[PDB]
Amino acid sequence: EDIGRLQLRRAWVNYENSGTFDIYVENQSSNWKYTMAGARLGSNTLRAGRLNLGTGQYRFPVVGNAKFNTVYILSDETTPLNIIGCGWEGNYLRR
Amino acid sequence: MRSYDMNVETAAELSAVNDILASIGEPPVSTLEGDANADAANARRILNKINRQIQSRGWTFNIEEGITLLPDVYSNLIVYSDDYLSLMSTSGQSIYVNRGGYVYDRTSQSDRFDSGITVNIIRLRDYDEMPECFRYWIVTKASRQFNNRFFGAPEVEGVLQEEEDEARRLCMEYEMDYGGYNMLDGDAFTSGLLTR
Amino acid sequence: SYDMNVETAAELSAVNDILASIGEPPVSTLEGDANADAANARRILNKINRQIQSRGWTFNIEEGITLLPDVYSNLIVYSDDYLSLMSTSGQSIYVNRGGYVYDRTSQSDRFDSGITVNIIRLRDYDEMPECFRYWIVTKASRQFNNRFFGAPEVEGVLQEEEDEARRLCMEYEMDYGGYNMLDGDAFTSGLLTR
Amino acid sequence: MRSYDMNVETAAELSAVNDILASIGEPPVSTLEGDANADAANARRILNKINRQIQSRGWTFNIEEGITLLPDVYSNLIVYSDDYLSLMSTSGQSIYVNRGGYVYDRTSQSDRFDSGITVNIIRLRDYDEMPECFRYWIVTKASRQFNNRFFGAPEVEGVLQEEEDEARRLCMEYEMDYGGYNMLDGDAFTSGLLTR
Amino acid sequence: NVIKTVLTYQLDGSNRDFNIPFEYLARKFVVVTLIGVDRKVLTINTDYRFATRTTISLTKAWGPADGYTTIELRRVTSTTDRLVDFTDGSILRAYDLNVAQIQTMHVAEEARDLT
Amino acid sequence: IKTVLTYQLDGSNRDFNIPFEYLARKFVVVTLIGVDRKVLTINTDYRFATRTTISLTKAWGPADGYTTIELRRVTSTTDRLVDFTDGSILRAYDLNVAQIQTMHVAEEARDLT
Amino acid sequence: IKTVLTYQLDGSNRDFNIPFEYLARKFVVVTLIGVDRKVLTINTDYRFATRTTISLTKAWGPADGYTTIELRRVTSTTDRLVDFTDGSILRAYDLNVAQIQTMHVAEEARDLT
Amino acid sequence: NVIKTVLTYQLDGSNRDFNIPFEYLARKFVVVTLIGVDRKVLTINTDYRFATRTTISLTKAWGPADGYTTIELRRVTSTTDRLVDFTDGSILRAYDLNVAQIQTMHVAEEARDLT
Repeated sequence: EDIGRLQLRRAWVNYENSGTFDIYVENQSSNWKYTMAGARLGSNTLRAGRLNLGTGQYRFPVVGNAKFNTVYILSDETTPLNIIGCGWEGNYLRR
Repeated sequence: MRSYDMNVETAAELSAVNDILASIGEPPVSTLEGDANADAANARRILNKINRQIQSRGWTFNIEEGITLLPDVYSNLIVYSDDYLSLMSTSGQSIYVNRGGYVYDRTSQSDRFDSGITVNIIRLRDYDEMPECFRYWIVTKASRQFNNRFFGAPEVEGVLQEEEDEARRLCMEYEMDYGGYNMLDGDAFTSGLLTR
Repeated sequence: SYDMNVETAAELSAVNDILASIGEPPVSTLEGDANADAANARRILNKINRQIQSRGWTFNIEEGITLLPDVYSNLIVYSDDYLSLMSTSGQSIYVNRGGYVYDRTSQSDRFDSGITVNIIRLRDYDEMPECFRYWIVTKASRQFNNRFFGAPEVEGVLQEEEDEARRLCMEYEMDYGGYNMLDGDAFTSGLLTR
Repeated sequence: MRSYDMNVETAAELSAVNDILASIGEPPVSTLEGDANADAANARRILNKINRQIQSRGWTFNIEEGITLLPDVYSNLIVYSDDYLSLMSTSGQSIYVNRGGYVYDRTSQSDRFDSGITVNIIRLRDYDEMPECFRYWIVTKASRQFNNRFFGAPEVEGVLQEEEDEARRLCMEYEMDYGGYNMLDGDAFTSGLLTR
Repeated sequence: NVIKTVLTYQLDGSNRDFNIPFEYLARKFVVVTLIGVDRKVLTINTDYRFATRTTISLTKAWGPADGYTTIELRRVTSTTDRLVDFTDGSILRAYDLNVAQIQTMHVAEEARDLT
Repeated sequence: IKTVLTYQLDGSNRDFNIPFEYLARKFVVVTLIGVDRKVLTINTDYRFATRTTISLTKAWGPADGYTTIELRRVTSTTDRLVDFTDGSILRAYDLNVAQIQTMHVAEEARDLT
Repeated sequence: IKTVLTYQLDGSNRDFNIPFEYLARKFVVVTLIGVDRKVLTINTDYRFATRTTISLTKAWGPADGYTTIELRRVTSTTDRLVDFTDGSILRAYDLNVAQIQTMHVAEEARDLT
Repeated sequence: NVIKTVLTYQLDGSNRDFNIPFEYLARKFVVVTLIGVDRKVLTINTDYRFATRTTISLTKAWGPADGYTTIELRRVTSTTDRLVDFTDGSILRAYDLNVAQIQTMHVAEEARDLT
């Protein structure tokens, strides 16, 4: 649907048995990283000495024109990354 | 009028553009100069237009009382530039109008002036050089138009309408505090009556 | 051991309330890697804090403080810190022109011996009364979802909450001010003296 | 502000979290410490925020009349900690404000005090160490926000708004009962008039 | 310049309650002494009780009697003893990590303030 | 390597580099010396063209005796750059700057002795 | 036990025991006092007989005017025994030594005052 | 017929502020001189300032004193120096293009007015 302007509010990436990764969001002007490292403080699977990688959904704020901002994921930190989904939310008034 | 990119960037204008952009939902822009963002350029164009309009309405700090406009002695005619938002006489009836970009005396049918004139002028200022209370009204009006023109969302449109109405109320509240107008002694007519 | 009195950073906790206003998980820090919500929430929080302070409150307005020009230039600086300049009595004359204090009536931006004005000066998110600190957060929380991610039910409640928060900050100001129509005011006080 | 887990669990606080959790529909949690429940932690955050907010409004048991704040004799300046929700002078006009975390006399332009000051302070308390009538109002308000923020259900939201209005009504009813204010003899002005 | 950790209150007669502004990682870290004759450190059990996270209460009213003119209350943070210890089984809390830096930052306050 | 150091003005020099590494612009504190200990608003009086180099912006410090400038890093312990909150993802960034802050705070206290 | 302590030189006394705990050998610095401060290499100038005691190989002695031997632990703030990366486990041993390393730097500051 | 770039204002006593109608590419292009004895070109640093894009403020009160009857305000555009330069890495924008023609058009303005 080329007609209209879509203002996308956010996005999410589904990962399974995966470690760290950085989800770069680059609009025309600025850029953002949103690193996902660990389980999150206060979570059963965060406990020390444990391998720390697991299945979950990561939701990151991506805001812009839906046509000028590029979202690309990359990671180096020696840990498997299996992406089993992706999505986004937007407003999309047609004009 | 003047180009949007002509104006020098300041911290006040940078936040104003960020606020206008957020109305649609665009992320804030770090710097205004040297960017390819089309939305950021528009927000400055909308901001400058609303800045000029809100200044055009007569405000106490905006209106200059009895300032003297000096003509070129060789030319004998005063320049009525676009920077002059309003030109009115200090007395009741204003006699100065614009003909060909120069101040024209309609009652005298002559645009050649000697020794200068005393008038009330509203002169345009930047987005800076403006009262803080007025800065949020300019932004609130501008974001309303910016949302309307480019990404018209009814949900945010209704919220901005009451935000502007409150913004106007505060600005009037600022004007009354700034003016300090007295209906007994500050009044021109009533002051002469109170003499005893 | 729960005996501690350790307190968290107020600026991040205020931002977390803006993030948590929609249910987003809190962010552990502000400075560091760029984050959209952390950058948006922090900017709106500072914007609203400036907005609320500009309105003028009894603690906010500083009465009769003098501004001194530079000795050589004879110009006073109208800094971005100054949220308002007004004359002590009435019919405020000093205005901004070129970033310097300008006397519109006297048509001269050059002053000597200083001037006396009522200035509202910017303060941090801290150094504000608790009534106002809540109002800024709940105003920024409402502003946050209107612009970026719109939740209809969250907006409905936050509008009611903001009105309630605004009402409380007014009651703080009347309690703080303690204004008296009989003796406190300038006019009637002279009349009552007998 | 303090972290949610900083506070000691009490059977009073445990019940409040269960009430807040039940608003969405989550089952009650038996023990607050040693849990991985994210929702239980959030209920602590909402409870503490609402606790501080409702305490901030002036209540006769909350307000302490004419308590003395003592400065450090070496430093000569008083500390205006975040625990102090409100600082007001006992007389009509309040002259103490916060600058840099220290009490500041705006009328005197000095933050250095000697011999201490007498002021009215609202001081923060735990969720416990609160009137029981206020505990349900704190829960009911926190229940509304907790439902709103995480799982916003219109059906339960409407009921809680009615429940909160009744909760406020009872708390005011407690306030008048606790206060026992008399317009004839408890009144400052009218008491002097009744002398015969 | 201001000394946050160490601060003294003039007794000015019978003042039961005194405010402790500084943060403290343990109830044992705050130490209260009277000043005017000798540095007499007070016992936590009987001599003084807190009754509140932020203010203390002293049983007897020293005032100007016994030659004690002022009260001195300060925080001393035990270097050897660590409030938080990490074990493999235990879950990482925001509590546990925060106390790690906060304690060793409090010790740095004490060294800087005594200078 | 020392957080405490002093630069003599050595004529009207706008620029002075700071050797010590610092976390935030607020943490670095700079005072003009020569007649009396004068503290200056860093965000206003100086410009950071680079992180290390401060700018007097106008040959500040003239024959009035302000011929000495003091460079210090005072990292505030009360205001933590990172304080971990439950429900937030841990980050190697957050753990590193949390350690680097208290090391900066401890290092400043050690040099003050 | 003080992290900083100076021992009487006592003529030709080769060995000196230190009570303070130290994470690494490189942290401990031994200097010569009496005429000027002299820094000594870890391995050539002295040797660690055990963890607790240190023996000076060259027996500098009272000769040249040095009258006392000063032994202090300095923990480098820039050099960290454990550093945190986004991947990997967060072992409890690493988090503990990270705690005690920055604790040691603060402990050195308090003893100096 | 009208001379837009060059215009003179009678001092008529002490008047601080004078309005410049012509548009100028740079503040260095606007030149201010007093008339009545000699053409004394004013320095921008101290003798006269602006405080506004269209207004200039003069420090001392010339008026009829010192024999300077009027003030002369004209704009001279430097031919040799170009305000805008184009490079391959540079992005074309409205600012750079508009300056290119209009600076040249200002130079032709002065030549026509001086005739």
